[PDB]
Amino acid sequence: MVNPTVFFDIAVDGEPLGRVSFELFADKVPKTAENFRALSTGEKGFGYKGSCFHRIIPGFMCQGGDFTRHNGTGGKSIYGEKFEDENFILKHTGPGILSMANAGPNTNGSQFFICTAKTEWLDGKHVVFGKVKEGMNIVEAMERFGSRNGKTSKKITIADCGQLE
Ligand SMILES: CCOC(=O)CNC(=O)N(Cc1ccc(N)cc1)CC1CC1
Repeated sequence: MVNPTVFFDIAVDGEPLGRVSFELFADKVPKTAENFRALSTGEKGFGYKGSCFHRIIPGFMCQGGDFTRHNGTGGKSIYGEKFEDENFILKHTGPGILSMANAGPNTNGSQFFICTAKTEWLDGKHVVFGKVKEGMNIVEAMERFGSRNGKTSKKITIADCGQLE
């Protein structure tokens, strides 16, 4: 019944910054929600802990989840390397939207992005599966280490992650 909640504890070159928590819309995109949930707990023996936000563009989005190549060329899902676009019921309405990154139709893995602006042109192309619940102020703090081309001026990591009540 109830939508799961996950947290990232963010660090900036090793220094604790704060926590971001997310509602995962399991009621609408269960397969996509379950992937990100599992990768956040690490329960399949791999996932997000210790990985970085490799690409951050202020006034656009923070991208991470590439735990295999650390630079945006990698990652994998709990279902195999890639998995289908589940649906496009949810839209990119504004800051805080959590959505899957991809390389074409039906190429979801582990990489994800947190919107820091409305990104409506991604509607129907990237699967929206969650949203920031607490710690949008921490996402805005992160965003300040990004740049126009998305290279970060400091190393933004998920020092820890998991599932909350
Ligand atoms: C705002 C979200 O932007 C994207 O997902 C744009 N594309 C990527 O980030 N890619 C990187 C990527 C690679 C593998 C996966 N699973 C996801 C993204 C695709 C590159 C051109 C080939």
